[PDB]
Amino acid sequence: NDYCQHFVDTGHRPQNFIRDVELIRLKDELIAKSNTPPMYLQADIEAFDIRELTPKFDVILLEPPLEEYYRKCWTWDDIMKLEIDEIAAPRSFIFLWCGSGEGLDLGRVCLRKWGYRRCEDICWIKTNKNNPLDPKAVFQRTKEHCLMGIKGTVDIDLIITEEPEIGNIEKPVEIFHIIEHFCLGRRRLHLFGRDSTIRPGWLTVGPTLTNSNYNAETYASYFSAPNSYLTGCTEEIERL
Amino acid sequence: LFPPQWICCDIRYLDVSILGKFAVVMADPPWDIGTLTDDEMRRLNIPVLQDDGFLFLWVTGRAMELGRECLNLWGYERVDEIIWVKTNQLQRIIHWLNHGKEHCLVGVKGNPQGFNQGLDCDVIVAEVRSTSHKPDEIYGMIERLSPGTRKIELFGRPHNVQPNWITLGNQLDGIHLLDPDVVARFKQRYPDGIISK
Ligand SMILES: NC(=O)[C@H]1O[C@@H](n2cnc3c(N)ncnc32)[C@H](O)[C@@H]1O
Repeated sequence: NDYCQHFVDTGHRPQNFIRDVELIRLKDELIAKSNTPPMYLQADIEAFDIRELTPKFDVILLEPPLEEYYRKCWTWDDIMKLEIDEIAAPRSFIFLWCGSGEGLDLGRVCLRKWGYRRCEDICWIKTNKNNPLDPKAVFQRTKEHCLMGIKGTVDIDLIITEEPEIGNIEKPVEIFHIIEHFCLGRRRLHLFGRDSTIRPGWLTVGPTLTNSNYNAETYASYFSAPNSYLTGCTEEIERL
Repeated sequence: LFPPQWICCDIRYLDVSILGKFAVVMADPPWDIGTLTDDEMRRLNIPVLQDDGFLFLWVTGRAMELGRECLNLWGYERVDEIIWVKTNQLQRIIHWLNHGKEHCLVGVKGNPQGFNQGLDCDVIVAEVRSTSHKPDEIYGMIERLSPGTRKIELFGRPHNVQPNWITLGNQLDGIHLLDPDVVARFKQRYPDGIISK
């Protein structure tokens, strides 16, 4: 009945007991067909003029390495000074991983600073089925937030997975499925991605990448006419 | 004085100074997303209700941002955020995305001492009942956090009244007060038993 009391008694988080955590295959397949080749660039983002990332992006996924993930780190001071508005398309979206502490407030300041308004709060809820603490915390923190913002004019706002091993900072790959299922456009940027997050249909930029293949001219050539306004969910436009 | 107490009122106009100080405030306001305007929410006399303690503030939609504003304007710092995952009786979850959850901001004011922080986690999993009816689990979380203390709920309905809580709301049935200090201040302020203006 009362999973809160049960957690106090046994250490099993209430989310451990959520159960069950059609033609979507075709959609997934069309997304795969219109995906650009993976592109990636090693860049030390604090020292790197982000304006050289072109063209302007339809989707930005921002995953700064917060100090709270470890228990080089980026403070919200650092993050807030990123020039995200300079590379976002006039109509575009952002997904910003905010953690579970002050980022929930400071990430909203960022979004507004960069011209976005929040349209969704996506919660990554962490179960502890296999293994049943900020001074300001009132409660044990068992989830993280990814804020979705929009500028200009099937899935649920919950991701439930088991808490990863200590020292593992990866976010659930399910966030990419949610993003790509929105069909927001094909210019997709993942800032602070890693070798392990490189993915078709995305440009990944981060300090720990071991290799790069990014070329602005080659990258822009994927979105030249007739393919400038595709959503990433439609059939490709035929040639010769 | 320990058993449930409540006051049917318009929370905009009640002189909440007569109620004293509380270790915990909880509110489920009718955000303008019968509503209260943003300015009416901002003007609510929350600051007089506590010196040191915690505020629990349910939010949704643009109130996720407006509620942070009110919280800060009222003198709180947001230190936590509870997520209620909504399920049917079989523990299955019920614009761009379909919503499986509701949010409750946790603000702190002053320096609360002797609370049992960290006993519960920040996720609630509980069955949906009537509309806008929040889960009863929150009362047990709040009781474990701050046992035996005075607590006050704003915009509560009859099913919200609980021991150690005073409930305010315009769909409650009359006035039911037992704490003699509160009874005395209420009679002093409202001798004829009416709360207008
Ligand atoms: N969840 C809700 O909206 C609850 O708050 C009540 N309410 C709406 N405006 C007010 C008000 N100015 N003063 C006191 N209570 C109110 C609603 O009648 C409902 O009981």
